[PDB]
Amino acid sequence: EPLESQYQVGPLLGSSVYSGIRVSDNLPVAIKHVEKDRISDWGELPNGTRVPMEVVLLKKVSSGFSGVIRLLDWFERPDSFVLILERPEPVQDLFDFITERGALQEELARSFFWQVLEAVRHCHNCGVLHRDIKDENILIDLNRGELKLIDFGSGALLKDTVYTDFDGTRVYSPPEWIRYHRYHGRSAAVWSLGILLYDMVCGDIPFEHDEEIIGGQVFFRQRVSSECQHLIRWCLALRPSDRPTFEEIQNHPWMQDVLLPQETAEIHLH
Amino acid sequence: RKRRRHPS
Ligand SMILES: NCCCNC(=O)c1ccc(-c2cccc3sc(C(=O)O)cc23)s1
Repeated sequence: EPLESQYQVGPLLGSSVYSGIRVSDNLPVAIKHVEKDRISDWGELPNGTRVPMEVVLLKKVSSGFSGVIRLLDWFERPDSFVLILERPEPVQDLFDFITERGALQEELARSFFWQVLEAVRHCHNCGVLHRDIKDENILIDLNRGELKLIDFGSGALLKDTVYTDFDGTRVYSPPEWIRYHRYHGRSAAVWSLGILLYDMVCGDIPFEHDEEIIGGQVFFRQRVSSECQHLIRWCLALRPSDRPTFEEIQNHPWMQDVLLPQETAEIHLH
Repeated sequence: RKRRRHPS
């Protein structure tokens, strides 16, 4: 069944991802093109079919929990792969949302961060490590108030052993990566979630340079509650083993009394 | 103090 018949292709979105529509029911989709010559990590499916790791990772997390953008279909071509993904509309990415709104109210940030935590727990439970958690890789469904993770292209199978490669965003990467070119998955994820939470409540990331990342100093440029400052500093512990678990984050006093997604939409997005 | 996207 050809790709060119099953889907109607619209204009670009970024990069190489196009707006599109599935003919069999006019579903909004996103159509992502990846050049074979640019892929580093290759997985195998049950079929044995050699595919990009991104396809392997997306299939493991696309089980129906809505906190991740689901892969609906994919196709191989001579020099490229084509991924069919879901497209919420209306949608805005968290980077653009924070750029326009500035620093978020703790209540909104609490809802957003909670949903990211549930989505990352989902990936971990499915054996997938994202490795590029940042505002740019989070979509907001503005009507539903639901956050969705995108871009598993820097991703990996979750292991308990050390990682020595990283193609994610340097300013969200942990001090142990900067210093020693080594990290563990969970502990690095919690560091990047510390950067993301700072980003939400202060209106930008805390660190631009290697020195700041390894420095172990977090200055708040914005009024932030003591409980929120405490959680951020805990996620941004220099020693990986000093960082909280996903459990400890979600049991943290700052994380209590979270809004439902619809409540979040009604109060803050509509 | 320019807020900007960062490549991966
Ligand atoms: N190949 C290297 C390029 C890496 N880029 C990616 O992985 C993606 C870019 C954005 C993706 C996306 C996915 C699904 C829906 C929507 S809507 C939307 C928007 O910005 O509005 C974007 C998306 S996925």
